Amino acid sequence: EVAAKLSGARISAQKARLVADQIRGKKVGEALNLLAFSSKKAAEIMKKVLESAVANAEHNEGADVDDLKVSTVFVNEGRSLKRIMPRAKGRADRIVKRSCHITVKVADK
Amino acid sequence: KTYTAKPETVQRDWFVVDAAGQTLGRLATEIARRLRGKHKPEYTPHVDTGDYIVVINAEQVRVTGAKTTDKMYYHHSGFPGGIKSINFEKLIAKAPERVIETAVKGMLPKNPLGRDMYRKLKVYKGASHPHTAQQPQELKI
Amino acid sequence: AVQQNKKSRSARDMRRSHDALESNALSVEKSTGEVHLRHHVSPDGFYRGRKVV
Amino acid sequence: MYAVIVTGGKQHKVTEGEFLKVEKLDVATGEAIDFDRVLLVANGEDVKIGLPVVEGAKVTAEVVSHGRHDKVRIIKFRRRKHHMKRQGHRQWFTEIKITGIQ
Amino acid sequence: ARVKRGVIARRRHKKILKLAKGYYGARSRVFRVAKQAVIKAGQYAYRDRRQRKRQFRALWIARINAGARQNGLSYSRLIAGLKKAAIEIDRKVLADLAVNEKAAFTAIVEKAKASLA
RNA sequence: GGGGAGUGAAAUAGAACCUGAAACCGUAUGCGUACAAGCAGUGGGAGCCUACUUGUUAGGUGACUGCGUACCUUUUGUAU
RNA sequence: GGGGCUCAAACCACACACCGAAGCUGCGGGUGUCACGUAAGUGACGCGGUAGAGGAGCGUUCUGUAAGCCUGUGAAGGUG
Ligand SMILES: [Mg+2]
Ligand SMILES: [Mg+2]
Ligand SMILES: [Mg+2]
Ligand SMILES: [Mg+2]
Ligand SMILES: [Mg+2]
Ligand SMILES: [Mg+2]
Ligand SMILES: [Mg+2]
Ligand SMILES: [Mg+2]
Ligand SMILES: [Mg+2]
Ligand SMILES: [Mg+2]
Ligand SMILES: [Mg+2]
Ligand SMILES: [Mg+2]
Ligand SMILES: [Mg+2]
Ligand SMILES: [Mg+2]
Ligand SMILES: [Mg+2]
Ligand SMILES: [Mg+2]
Ligand SMILES: [Mg+2]
Ligand SMILES: [Mg+2]
Repeated sequence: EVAAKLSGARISAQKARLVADQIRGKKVGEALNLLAFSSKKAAEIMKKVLESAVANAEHNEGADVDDLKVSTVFVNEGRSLKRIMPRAKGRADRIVKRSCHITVKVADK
Repeated sequence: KTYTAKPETVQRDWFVVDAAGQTLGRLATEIARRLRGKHKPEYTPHVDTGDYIVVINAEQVRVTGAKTTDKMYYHHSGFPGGIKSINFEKLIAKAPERVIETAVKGMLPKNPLGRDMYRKLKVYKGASHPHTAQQPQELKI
Repeated sequence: AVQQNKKSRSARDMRRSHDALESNALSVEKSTGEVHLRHHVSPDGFYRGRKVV
Repeated sequence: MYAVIVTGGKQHKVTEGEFLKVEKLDVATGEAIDFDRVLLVANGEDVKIGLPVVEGAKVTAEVVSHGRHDKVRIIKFRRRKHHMKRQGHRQWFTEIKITGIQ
Repeated sequence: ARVKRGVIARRRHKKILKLAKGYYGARSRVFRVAKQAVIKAGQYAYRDRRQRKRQFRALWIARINAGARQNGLSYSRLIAGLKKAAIEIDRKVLADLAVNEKAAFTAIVEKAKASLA
């Protein structure tokens, strides 16, 4: 097996859990077709990672792009940037701006 | 340590009761004793070991004194002002089999074992039962 | 108004169980061998085997 | 072959080849112990019980080991009254082994 | 001599959170809830050492009672029958003979009837 | 941003860099839950699982069932 | 308290039997005071407890003993 990462990615964690669960346990032929037509922000980022995990299995190993079945997809959480935003009657409140860590791991078994 | 029964090594039998003049709550205290399993030496409380019962005349049953024209059976419906009542005599011509089931149901635990002891009771308002395959023996002669 | 007790890990995860996805209306073009969506123009410009754009 | 011997203020269901945990008694390890406090002796079907006790019958045992088992806890707490008190306990025992039902 | 208390506070927290594992929810992972559920689970373990002795005694009696009716007595007349003589067999080792050694139990019941009590 | 390759005693020492805990969030593996009412534990306890030294042992789950109205402070008095 | 109860599963006389607490007894441990049997080589009757009075201990950091002793075959920590 070979891996790939994207540590630092502007979409939040919980919004991008809904795309990881859709493809966990499929073959990478049709996994690149669910993400070519999904209408969500996380899907353009996860396909950029899924084709980076394949091109490592072709160059660093001798694994063909056919027998790969995507094994372990998990989305961790990363640093959050803290900012303020004013509200009415003087009181101001605080906004977080989240990110995540994605790790797509394909296996040639 | 003391012996407990096991649910996959249990022996259960088939009894048939004739209610043809029996007093309602004195009949029903002997059904509810033998559904729970107080007549067996290997009685354990947490698992169930009792005998199936078939009752063959749920309309010949007898109550004592002036209770035939009394003894309302109240129950509520959920809606406001939905209290309902029916006495003993008018109920026994509508559904005779539900007189003798609600007397036994209130003499059992209110557990999910009580709901499982209640499924071994099988009453009939007729004169014969569709359990000739199981061949119930007679008790309480 | 506000709550009076916080919601546990169970009653928070049970809410988001009705929330999944699907887009499986895919189709293989007979001529070009290109994958697209059912009743849509293919990303090269073919609909039922005919160039339109 | 099953007897009813009375060891420590309580009696047991002792067979011919039992290991058995008894409360602690004053004898060393390896020595043999007789029991003259048997209450019913059965054999096959041939069972007899005592008038208060059974005459002549003996049970021979010997000590395997000693020890202390299973530390338990005690908490004496009172709500709202500023009082809490703890303590531990490990009870002794004596494991024996039964040879013959005389 | 300034003492900082951040290393001996931790050993006493891990000692609580070890007795309190296997519990539902936040009772097994945060400390201000898991201290209440160790004291409460120690009071129950103190009361139920007494109630253990009451739940088997009430189980031995209800097995002698079922076994001795099948031979032709009750429970309460059997105990008066055995104490006319002195058979001196307790409840733990009568409810063993009721289930397993059923033929030796019948040889006891006939002697309580012969005791005419 | 990663996957190699090289430096180094050691890159899960890679510059947001010694050690790197708790709350919080995940991913795998085992066992239990969709006809059953409550301070969520305790006493008894079926079954299943793993390692065993092959199981009158150990570990993990706990169907079923008896008793059970949190902690502190103020009070003559609090599940309140 | 509920099912249910009519020569009663109600009331009055009456008789035995059983059940029933952490109560008493049995067995096993532990401590307090006094007495002695050089007063532990030792018996007796005691051991619910708030405010409060009396007795006896654990651990942390620094100093003496420390120019000692332990440690790169691996310290302090973190985790089983
Ligand atoms: Mg302003
Ligand atoms: Mg090198
Ligand atoms: Mg490390
Ligand atoms: Mg390092
Ligand atoms: Mg950091
Ligand atoms: Mg250094
Ligand atoms: Mg670091
Ligand atoms: Mg989870
Ligand atoms: Mg509920
Ligand atoms: Mg209820
Ligand atoms: Mg006061
Ligand atoms: Mg309140
Ligand atoms: Mg009379
Ligand atoms: Mg008692
Ligand atoms: Mg006492
Ligand atoms: Mg005291
Ligand atoms: Mg130090
Ligand atoms: Mg270490």
